[PDB]
Amino acid sequence: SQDYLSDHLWRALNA
Repeated sequence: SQDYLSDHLWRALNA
């Protein structure tokens, strides 16, 4: 889930 976390987080901050 770390990959996911890194994923959705990046986008959640950018968008």
